[PDB]
Amino acid sequence: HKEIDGRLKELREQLKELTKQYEKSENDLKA
Amino acid sequence: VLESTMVCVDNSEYMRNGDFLPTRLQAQQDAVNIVCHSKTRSNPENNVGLITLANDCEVLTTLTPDTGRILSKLHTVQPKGKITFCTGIRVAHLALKHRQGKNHKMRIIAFVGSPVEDNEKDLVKLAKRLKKEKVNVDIINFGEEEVNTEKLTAFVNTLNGKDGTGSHLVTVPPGPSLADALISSPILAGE
Amino acid sequence: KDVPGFLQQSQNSGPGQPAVWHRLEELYTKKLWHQLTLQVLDFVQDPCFAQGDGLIKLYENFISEFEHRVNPLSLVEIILHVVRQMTDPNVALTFLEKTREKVKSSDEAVILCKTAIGALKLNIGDLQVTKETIEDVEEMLNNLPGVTSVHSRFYDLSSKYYQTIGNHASYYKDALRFLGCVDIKDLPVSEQQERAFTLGLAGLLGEGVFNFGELLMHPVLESLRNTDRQWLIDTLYAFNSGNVERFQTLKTAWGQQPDLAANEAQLLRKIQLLCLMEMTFTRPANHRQLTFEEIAKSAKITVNEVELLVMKALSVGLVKGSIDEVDKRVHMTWVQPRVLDLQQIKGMKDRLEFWCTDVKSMEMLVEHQAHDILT
Amino acid sequence: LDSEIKIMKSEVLRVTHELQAMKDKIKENSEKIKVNKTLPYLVSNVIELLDVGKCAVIKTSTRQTYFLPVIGLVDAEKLKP
Amino acid sequence: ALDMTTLTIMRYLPREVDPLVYNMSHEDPGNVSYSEIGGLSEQIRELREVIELPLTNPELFQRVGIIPPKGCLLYGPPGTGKTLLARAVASQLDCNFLKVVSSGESARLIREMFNYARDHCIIFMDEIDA
Amino acid sequence: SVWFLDHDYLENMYGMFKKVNARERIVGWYHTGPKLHKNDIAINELMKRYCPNSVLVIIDVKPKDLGLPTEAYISVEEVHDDGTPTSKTFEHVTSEIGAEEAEEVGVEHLLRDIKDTTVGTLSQRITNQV
Ligand SMILES: Nc1ncnc2c1ncn2[C@@H]1O[C@H](COP(=O)(O)OP(=O)(O)O)[C@@H](O)[C@H]1O
Repeated sequence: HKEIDGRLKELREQLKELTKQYEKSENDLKA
Repeated sequence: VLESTMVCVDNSEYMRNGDFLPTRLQAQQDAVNIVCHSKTRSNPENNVGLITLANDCEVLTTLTPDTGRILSKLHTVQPKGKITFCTGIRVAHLALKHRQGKNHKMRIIAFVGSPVEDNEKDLVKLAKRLKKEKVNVDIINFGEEEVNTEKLTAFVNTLNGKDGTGSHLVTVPPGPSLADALISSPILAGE
Repeated sequence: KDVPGFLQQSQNSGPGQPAVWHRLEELYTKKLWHQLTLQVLDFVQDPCFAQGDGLIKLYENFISEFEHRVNPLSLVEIILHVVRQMTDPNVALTFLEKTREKVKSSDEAVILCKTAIGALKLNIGDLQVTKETIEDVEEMLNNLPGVTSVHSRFYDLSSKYYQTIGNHASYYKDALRFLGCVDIKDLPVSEQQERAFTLGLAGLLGEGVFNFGELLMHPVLESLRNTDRQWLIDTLYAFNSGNVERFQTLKTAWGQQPDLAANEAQLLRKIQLLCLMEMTFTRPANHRQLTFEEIAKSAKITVNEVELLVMKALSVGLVKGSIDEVDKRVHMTWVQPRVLDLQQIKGMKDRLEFWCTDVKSMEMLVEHQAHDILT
Repeated sequence: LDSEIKIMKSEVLRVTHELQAMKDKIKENSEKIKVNKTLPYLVSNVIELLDVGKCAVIKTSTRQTYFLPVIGLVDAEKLKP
Repeated sequence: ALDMTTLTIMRYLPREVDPLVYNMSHEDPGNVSYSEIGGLSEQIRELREVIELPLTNPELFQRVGIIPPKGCLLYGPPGTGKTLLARAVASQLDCNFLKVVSSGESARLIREMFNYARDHCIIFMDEIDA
Repeated sequence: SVWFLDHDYLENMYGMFKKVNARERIVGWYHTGPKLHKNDIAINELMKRYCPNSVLVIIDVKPKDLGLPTEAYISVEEVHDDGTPTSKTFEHVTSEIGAEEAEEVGVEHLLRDIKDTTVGTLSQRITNQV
């Protein structure tokens, strides 16, 4: 299916972006 | 029917057995997903927790009204070690006692495909004790049936006593599909 | 398919094994893919495969069509079992490397494969590369949560490498760790009787190994007590309680062993050091002033080199203090602690008893005397 | 085949819920940050910027100087002196 | 960085570089090259008699140089090459320029200027006129 | 060998305590038992998921008179250089009682009635020796 590798890439990207978002968010809370 | 259930799951090495396509691990994952969803759809106020039976028992998720977290925490369960059924069941009973909502029936459905290496005497004693604390231990057998079927019959018969439909035994030597076997089973039928 | 065909053929064309093929192949058709993971071991360890390429044929065909889902560690173990009866080391290295490549997820499987390939390099020689792989696998073995037979295999590999390179002290340490990791009773009595003897020799000739205690109590030494080599236990006991007299008595034999006979001088120096250590430990702090005449009556030397012996002890770090050779005595203010015996601990118990009595008496005296001002 | 449907059904049902939880309690975290950034800020300079993470030596317009070991909500966009 | 409430020293910090640093003529580095001074070769050669001081110290030992001299006067008309004259020579020397302007407050400022400087090298105190 | 430590409750409380204060991350666990149990290793294994260096602290509610009420343990599992079979067991960790200043104020206020002098009076020094 077209969506297998596309979804894998989209996941990887979204997960890394949200994890960076949470690094900064919890850093801001602790700040 | 307000319900609090604990899904015990064997993750022993014998889950490396691949009779259930594609693997016993994926088959049990699908079966637990199906049963948890079935319990949740009926009276969403019901809550479900999950137990891992390994070299030492563990509780991955306590009684919660959500199912996605249970699915996510089970997905990473890999086959390792050996089953300790008695300790798993005792942990399940402890979790039931500690459940936040005291207005629920007490159920424990155990994916126990493995040769249960425990002593028959303490086995029947545990079953009777659970019957006394009013527990319903449903048991899904897929594996060493020839070995554990009599002991599972002892489980369920002792729990039921007379007319005690609470505890059930479902054995599936054939491996067409564990999920379909579970969905077309008495345990989920009443829900 | 080809694997079922080979299964059916060797149902009777295989070694011995009348119906175990029937059960193995019916399980394989059942597609369990793991229930026979134990039968494969239980049968391959049978005295049937010693020089048979049939084992390699079995491996190729069905282990290649079977390895996609197997306990990685058991898979590597059977890989080593197949390799043992393969006598083409140049191709065995590549075979083990491809087994590695096949098994990546199981960190422990990678550990064991690296250990096996290092063992093969050792068996063919290649000291530099075997040392390199030992270092690599050690540093990436000290990364797992606990201990296992993989640690056992690594410590055996390190012991063998240090034995071949001659580093007796490191061999002693690593072999002791290996015996700790592995179960003593599972090993054959022959394997014990040999490993214990090698440990005895390494400790007997090791640089910086003075703690022969812990070995007279390690149960691995429960293999020479009645054997025709209880002599070795006797000698090691003599060093533990330095008895140069008894060691000269036991000279009746170790002159037979070429290595010890060649390294006599090292043995004599080490035993003299241990004798001085144990003398200092026995002497209480009241009169720890050891004398040159005392050390002479101890390990046999005239009083013109007790000075050098004590210098060596202090420099190595066995004891601490000074040497007043004008008055011909040695002041010891320390000893390197070692492992002791039940009687050596009963003596400590008695000394404590005395110390407790004195402390209690002084406590009662002070409390009674100052009773009227205690807050 | 079956592996494709598996990775498009179970993987999806798990990962979508994981992202949903992350993107819901990110909503909670961002709401808390927004509540804690109540408007009445004190206009101030960034007179000096240091590293050890980064720091600040901000000059509050109340003719005062305050070292900040943690810069805070700002994006650390190089915050030139 | 004292604590806000208990006023306890929590950490030491690098010295503040206020605008009164560069304007104080506190530029340590800076060279271009030797060939930019087209003429003035004799003056360059003469000024390179101050290079003996650092490269060695025979001024100690047999003799004494009372801390041998700290450069020459560079007597110059309205302006010919003074700055660059010193620049090229010191660039050869590999030293660095602490140029100083002398154009009790100013006295103390310059005093502290070289007191900070010498702890670190050609000093080029100039602008004596007026 | 059967216990029901509540991981969900643990994480919820840890999150709310993070919200209240941030420079306080899970560093271990405590149980008010005078003696250990076979469950201590298992519960420390559970806690190591929330902290790599998870430390047990047994805080004895029964008040003794010679030592501190806290005993600290760190779970170390390593191949015994001894050469003996190795099992995942605890190892003692040096423990001490210290206080923030805002806790010292409260402690002193609570103990004001039964406090001792913060000076060596001869009777108290003799008593301390006893
Ligand atoms: N010999 C020379 N070769 C090239 N340029 C020169 C020479 N002498 C002076 N100049 C130019 O004239 C300027 C003189 O600057 P400076 O020496 O600082 O002032 P003053 O000449 O008044 O001492 C320099 O910037 C330089 O560009």
